[PDB]
Amino acid sequence: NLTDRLSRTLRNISGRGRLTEDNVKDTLREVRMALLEADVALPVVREFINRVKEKAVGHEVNKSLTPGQEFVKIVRNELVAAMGEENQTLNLAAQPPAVVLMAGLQGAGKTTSVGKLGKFLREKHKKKVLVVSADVYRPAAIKQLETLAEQVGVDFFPSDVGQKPVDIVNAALKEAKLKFYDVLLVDTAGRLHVDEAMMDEIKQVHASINPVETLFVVDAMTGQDAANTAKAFNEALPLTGVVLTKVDGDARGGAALSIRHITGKPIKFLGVGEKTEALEPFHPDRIASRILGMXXXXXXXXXXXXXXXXXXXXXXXXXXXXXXGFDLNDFLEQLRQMKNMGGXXXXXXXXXXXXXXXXXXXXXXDDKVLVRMEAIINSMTMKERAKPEIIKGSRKRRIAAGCGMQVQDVNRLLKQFDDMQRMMKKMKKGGXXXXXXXXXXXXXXXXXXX
RNA sequence: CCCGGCGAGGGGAGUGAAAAAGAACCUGAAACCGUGUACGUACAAGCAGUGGGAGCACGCUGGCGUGUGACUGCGUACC
Ligand SMILES: Nc1nc2c(ncn2[C@@H]2O[C@H](COP(=O)(O)OP(=O)(O)NP(=O)(O)O)[C@@H](O)[C@H]2O)c(=O)[nH]1
Ligand SMILES: [Mg+2]
Ligand SMILES: [Mg+2]
Ligand SMILES: [Mg+2]
Ligand SMILES: [Mg+2]
Ligand SMILES: [Mg+2]
Ligand SMILES: [Mg+2]
Ligand SMILES: [Mg+2]
Ligand SMILES: [Mg+2]
Ligand SMILES: [Mg+2]
Ligand SMILES: [Mg+2]
Ligand SMILES: [Mg+2]
Ligand SMILES: [Mg+2]
Ligand SMILES: [Mg+2]
Ligand SMILES: [Mg+2]
Ligand SMILES: [Mg+2]
Ligand SMILES: [Mg+2]
Ligand SMILES: [Mg+2]
Ligand SMILES: [Mg+2]
Repeated sequence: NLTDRLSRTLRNISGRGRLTEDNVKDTLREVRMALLEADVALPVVREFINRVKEKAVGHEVNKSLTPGQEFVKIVRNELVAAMGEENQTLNLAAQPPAVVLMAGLQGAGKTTSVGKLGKFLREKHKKKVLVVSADVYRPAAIKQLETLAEQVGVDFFPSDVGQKPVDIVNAALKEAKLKFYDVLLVDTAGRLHVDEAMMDEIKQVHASINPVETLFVVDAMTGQDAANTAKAFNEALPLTGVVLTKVDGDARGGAALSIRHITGKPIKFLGVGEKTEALEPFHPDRIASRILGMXXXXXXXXXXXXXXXXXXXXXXXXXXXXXXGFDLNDFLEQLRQMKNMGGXXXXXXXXXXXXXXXXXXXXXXDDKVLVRMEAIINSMTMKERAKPEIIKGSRKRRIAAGCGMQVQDVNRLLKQFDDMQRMMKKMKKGGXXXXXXXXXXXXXXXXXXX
């Protein structure tokens, strides 16, 4: 949670006019102690913050002379170029065959990441995927891959602990070339970088498969040893890329920076939940912005994921509002669809303009509130949903009693639907550019918060 | 919380000693306007009361108060 420390830091800087180099210094020190609190590659903390120090001395901006915009912009863009220079769109280069391996320390997230890639590339590539587990060591690891593969709808190549990993992956590659697959995901056992028999074993594995891609998997909570791990794995194995996992934790995962300092290999993907859908393309703009608290890249990516899962359902709510007008039917459809894409952190990060006025500790529980709405509007007869104005006291007693909640809550939800009804009408009558530009941010006077 | 137009206003709830203290806010008079009950009034002439007076209603403990006042004597405001 750098944003607590980095917020006091870079926000402190963004206050003071024509800042002395001393609070510049102190702020750098707090970024250092902040990344030190994040257990990111402590020597690489020192290096990074020395770089930020040298960069932050002589900048001038006519737009706004504020040095805090300079520290925020510098820390951002510098973490950006050090983390691979805005590589989101690029990802991995696809050839008609592709063979990718997942390697790294015990428990970093390799098996999970393999299935995430499977799902993601299954969606984007429109092609066929085969996966295989080279892990004969961890109990039930193969079964884990089989389960994940069955869940993501990806062909699974069987293997058991009684075999040799080389023979297994050789068989897998053979079957794959025979059955005309393209993307191949090979999940390997977790291993210490200082374990020679294992590292040799998978040097042999790589030698047998001849992969186009070797991906090192990093827990974002990985410590100072990262630079030592990445190098080791890059010296024997050598890796062509990096995946950074568990970024949904408060760990800042700048260890990958060390990993990208030694290796020089791009970081392709951000693991952002425990679910298969949780593979994101990595992007330094997104991780650095995510740290800083306000983001333009993650705003366009969460509005484009919301718009992708909600396209046919907002066109279903727009067709029913074209025929019967806006009802609790079109609203309820909006509710279930809205509950399926639901998350709060990907929503507040999309809007920096509203988060500048309100506390960043603001959270509505979407899983709670949304499903509550679905439930309450599941307690209405179809006439009350298509004709909401007839909902009365006894009706709200009935609705409140049906879902096992309070009448006040139902009042609140019908209030919400009232506001969204109005908004639907205002959107209907006015031109899109006028209705979007005429929205007012009200202060009861320019004096703030009152 | 409820009725209503996401109104006006209201009704519960809650604060308070008190909300017939609710911002159209201490006390809250008269004129003026009403809802409710008793009595009288649709063959009756006039400064509208006063003297007499039947009945009816309500209080009391067969009488005493209270309201009303059918019917008749006298009766043309104040400055
Ligand atoms: N929250 C979260 N959990 C993740 C992410 N990626 C992996 N995990 C989780 O981390 C745990 C370890 O993952 P696993 O795939 O077994 O890692 P592995 O590197 O294959 N382990 P091994 O070295 O034993 O083979 C699993 O619980 C899994 O669900 C992530 O991006 N976010
Ligand atoms: Mg594994
Ligand atoms: Mg009101
Ligand atoms: Mg009280
Ligand atoms: Mg008054
Ligand atoms: Mg007083
Ligand atoms: Mg008063
Ligand atoms: Mg009064
Ligand atoms: Mg009065
Ligand atoms: Mg006659
Ligand atoms: Mg008569
Ligand atoms: Mg007359
Ligand atoms: Mg008398
Ligand atoms: Mg009596
Ligand atoms: Mg008497
Ligand atoms: Mg009497
Ligand atoms: Mg008389
Ligand atoms: Mg006289
Ligand atoms: Mg006369």
